[PDB]
Amino acid sequence: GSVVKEKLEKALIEVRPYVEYYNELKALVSKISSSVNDLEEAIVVLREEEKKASEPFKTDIRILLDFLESKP
Repeated sequence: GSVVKEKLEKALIEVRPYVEYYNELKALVSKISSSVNDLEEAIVVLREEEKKASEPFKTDIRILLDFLESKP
């Protein structure tokens, strides 16, 4: 796996009380971190995952996604 996976594992825990379908995000992030080489590659992929998703799984993805980007 990539060093991307670690930053993604940190993100999982922090947004965990906010995100519904944490298990689903957990399977998605387990997939993408083995596919993407950069954290920026994980971000843009999750910007598609959001579009492909529907609420509240679209709310799940955006919370972790943004948190990676570190947008205030």
